[PDB]
Amino acid sequence: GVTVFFHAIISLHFPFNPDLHKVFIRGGEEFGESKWDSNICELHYTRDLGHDRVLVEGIVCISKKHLDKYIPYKYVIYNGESFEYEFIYKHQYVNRCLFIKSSLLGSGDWHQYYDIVYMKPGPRKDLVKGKQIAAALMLDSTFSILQTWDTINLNSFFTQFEQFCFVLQQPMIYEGQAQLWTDLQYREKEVKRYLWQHLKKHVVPSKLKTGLIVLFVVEKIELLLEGSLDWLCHLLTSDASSPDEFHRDLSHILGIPQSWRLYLVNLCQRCMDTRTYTWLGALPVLHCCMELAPRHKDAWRQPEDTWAALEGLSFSPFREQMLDTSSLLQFMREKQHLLSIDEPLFRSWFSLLPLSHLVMYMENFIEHLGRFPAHILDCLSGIYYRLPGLEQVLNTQDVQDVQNVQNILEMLLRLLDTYRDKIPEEALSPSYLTVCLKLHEAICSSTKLLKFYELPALSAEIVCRMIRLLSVQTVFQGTLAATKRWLREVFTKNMLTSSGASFTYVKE
Repeated sequence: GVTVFFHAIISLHFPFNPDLHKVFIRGGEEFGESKWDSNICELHYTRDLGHDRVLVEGIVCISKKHLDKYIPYKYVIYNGESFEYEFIYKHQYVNRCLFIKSSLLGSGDWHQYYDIVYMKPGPRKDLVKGKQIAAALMLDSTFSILQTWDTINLNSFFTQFEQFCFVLQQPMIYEGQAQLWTDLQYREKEVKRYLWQHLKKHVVPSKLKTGLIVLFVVEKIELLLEGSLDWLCHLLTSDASSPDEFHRDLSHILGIPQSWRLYLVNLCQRCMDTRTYTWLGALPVLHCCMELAPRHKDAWRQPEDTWAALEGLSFSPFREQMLDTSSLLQFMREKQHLLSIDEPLFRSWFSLLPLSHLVMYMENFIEHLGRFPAHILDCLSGIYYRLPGLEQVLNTQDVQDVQNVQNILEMLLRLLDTYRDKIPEEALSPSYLTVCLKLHEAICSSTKLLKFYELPALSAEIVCRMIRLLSVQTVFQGTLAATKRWLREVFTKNMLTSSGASFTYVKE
C-alpha cells in the first residue's frame, strides 16, 4: 500500500555512537491497528551525521488507507538501559501527527523527513541545529537522485522534494487537532542562510539542469540567492553552439510540468532589481519557457515587453538606473554565441540597453546581423519603442545626444543598405514602413533647428530604403508631410534677405 520512510534526528541529547543502540516508531491503531502492541518499526543505520549526532533510517509499508487523514505516531528508543520515550518541549496525553497527501504520491511513496528525537538526558537551539541538519540532509539526499539523469529521475526528484516541502511548510502540531506550526513560530533565516551556503557549495565544482534544479529548490523553500544571485545565472548560461543542442538539453527538464517561467522571471527581475548583469545569460531559458508567439508582421503594435521577449519583467527601470553599461556590453560581447542560439535575445538585449550604447550594440554585433539580417528590422522596432526618450532627448538641443541620434540613424541606413539583398521576404512587411514613418514624425516634430536637418533626411532616406525593399503611398505621404512641416517650422520667414546681399539662412 502506502510506503513510509522515517528519518529521525539525533543530537547532543546524548553524544552517542551510530548504533550504540536503536530507534523505533510506535503508532496507534491508525498507522495500523497495531496501537501500542509493539514498536511498529525499527530504524537502521544508513548514514551518520557526526558533529554531535547520529542517524538511523527505517522503512515500513502499511496499506493505502492512510491517504487523506491524520496518523498518531511516537518515537521510542533502545538504549540497553531502558526503553525510553521521547518528549517535545511543548508548553501545555499527547500525540505526534504524521500525514500523507494523496496528490503528492505519484510513486505511492511518502518520505517522512524533519522528525526529531527529543528525550530527557534551549529548544530553539535544538530546532535551529536540527532544522539545518535535516534540510541539508534532505538536499543532499534528493540531489543523490540527480546522479541518475533522465525524466524519470527528474520527476521522482521533484515529487520527493515536494513531499518534504509539504511536511516543511506544514509540519502540523496537535492541540485538540493539528494544524500549522506553533511550537516554532516558524523561524527560518538562520537555517535558510546555512542552506543557501550549502546548496551553493554542493553545486559549485550539465550545468543548466543543475541551475534549474537549484532554482526550483530555491523558489519552493522561499529561498533567495542571497546577494549572490549571479552565480545561479552562470549555471543557466549555456555554452551551446546552436539551437539544437541547447533545446535538446533543456527539453527533458523543462518538459516537466512546472512553473519554470515564473521562477526564471523572478530570478531575472531580482538580478535587475539588485543591479547585476549576469542574468542576461539566463534569458534563453526564460524564452524557452515563455512559449512566445511568432514575430507577427505588424510588430510595432506589439508592446515592448512582448516584443523584447520579457513578458513579466520591468526592464525599463534596469535600463535607466543601471549606469555601468560598459560592463553590460562587455558581457554581451563575451556571450555573443547566445545570440546564435536564441533569436529573441537580440531584442531583449537591445531593449535592456539605454539609448546611447545602442549604436555600440549594433556595431558590436554587426556580424550577427549579417548572419541574421532580419534582426536589422527589430532594430527599427526598438528605436520605435525608444522614440519617447529620443523626443525628450531631441527637445533638449544637446549636441552630444543629437549626434547620438544621428549615429543611430546612420547605423540603420548602413545596415539596410549593406544587407538589402539578404533581408528575408518573410519578415519584411509594410508595417515596418509605418515604424519608419513614426520615427520620421517623431524626429521632425521634435527637431526644431535648421542645422539638425541631417536627422530628418536620414529618417526620410530610411523610408526610401524601406520602400526600395518593397499603405506604401500613405507612408510616403506622411513622410513628405512631416518634412514639409519641419521646413515650415524652421523656415519661419521668407527665403532671402530681399536686400539681395545675403540669404536669410546660410543652410537653406
